[PDB]
Amino acid sequence: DEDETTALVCDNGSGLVKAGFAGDDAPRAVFPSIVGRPRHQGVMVGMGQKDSYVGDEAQSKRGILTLKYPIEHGIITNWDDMEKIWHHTFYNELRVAPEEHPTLLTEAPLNPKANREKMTQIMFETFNVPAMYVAIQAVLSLYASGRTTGIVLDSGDGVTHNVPIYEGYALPHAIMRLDLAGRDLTDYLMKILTERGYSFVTTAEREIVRDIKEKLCYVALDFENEMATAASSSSLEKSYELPDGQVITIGNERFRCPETLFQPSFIGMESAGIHETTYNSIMKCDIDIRKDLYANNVMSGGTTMYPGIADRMQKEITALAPSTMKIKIIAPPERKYSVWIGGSILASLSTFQQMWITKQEYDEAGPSIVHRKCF
Amino acid sequence: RQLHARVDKVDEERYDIEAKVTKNITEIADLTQKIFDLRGKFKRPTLRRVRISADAM
Amino acid sequence: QNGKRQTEREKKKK
Repeated sequence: DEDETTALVCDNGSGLVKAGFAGDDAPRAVFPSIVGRPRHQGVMVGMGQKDSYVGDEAQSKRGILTLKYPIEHGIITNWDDMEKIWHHTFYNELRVAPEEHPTLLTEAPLNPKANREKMTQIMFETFNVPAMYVAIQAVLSLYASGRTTGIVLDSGDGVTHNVPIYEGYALPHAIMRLDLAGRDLTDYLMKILTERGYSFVTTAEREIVRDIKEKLCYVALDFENEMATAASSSSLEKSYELPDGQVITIGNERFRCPETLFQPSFIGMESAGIHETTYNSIMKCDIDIRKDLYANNVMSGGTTMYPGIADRMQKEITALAPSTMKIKIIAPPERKYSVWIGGSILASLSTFQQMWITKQEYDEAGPSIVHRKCF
Repeated sequence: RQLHARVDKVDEERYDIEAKVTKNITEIADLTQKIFDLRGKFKRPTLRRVRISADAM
Repeated sequence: QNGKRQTEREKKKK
């Protein structure tokens, strides 16, 4: 349907998959990384009804489905379900055949090896894609943001990777990776709202809480002052409409959940928080690198859309940083949608045509080729 | 010798072309039944010989 | 001290 064998770009995370073609500005479609399955016995006959549902089908029919995510903390653990998600992504909504297009997939630099290897195998064996590449999330964010140097703090649904990059090169000894993510904030919000009389323990309830989080929650610039008021007055509560007509209001819980990014102890995690790890990613780099990383804190990934987060991340690191020097945050309206955007940019670069793995080299090496050719 | 190389290549390609046709035929057969099931979904409530004996008896 | 592609590859070649 395209006038060129443009690469397909699929930003497959632990949240939603954003997909479209290289050279465009935006994904053609977005899909929950979900395969749904009925938890009930059918009663009426000739009702259609699938054994399993994919993406938005799984979410739309969720009233009686248990919903599973094949990707956890950035890694595919269930590749049969990813084959279904990709079939849907490519043939039902983008309506393209990867057999005629190179495909670009994304991951964090320390994502366990099985992820990129199984992603490579699925696209070469079930879709028979002519070429593959698995790209770095930080690289993709840097292209989207217009930078070659900076800290990419990618606090999304799966993991926070936090990798410093200078002149387009990794500074791997300074990756302050953290097992704290948007999915934990969602789990925390389900629990804290349960305490308000609105229990959220089932799949339908979990999807509702994620929707509540995305629309009602924030981190603010000053937690203690924000809570001093939110805990004292109803003036800071915000309502939300649930699908069945219930109305829930959230007070200080509205920010106490999200605050776990700065205070991980709220969910039992042992961590300094995302702002200290951002600071250390800069500090652990050489002294002639530090000045450029301080001036370029690059925000990407999920959770970047919480009110007060860009302002707060700059405040928290500038407060740890030395005086005289200027410390700055980069947080464009392209935040979180930067990995997909970077995929489009990267896939299309003329210099990247030497990075793509072809369905030639693949057959001689097998999927393990991804560890020889990508990064 | 060129012809032998050409016939060998053409049948390799031919197999894939025939397989591609087969795949689209298969999709039509599958789509057709889904449509038939949906047709039954709305036609079913009236597929009866009705209201004759009601007056005859 | 004491693959789906292999199947299709074979079909077209056979």
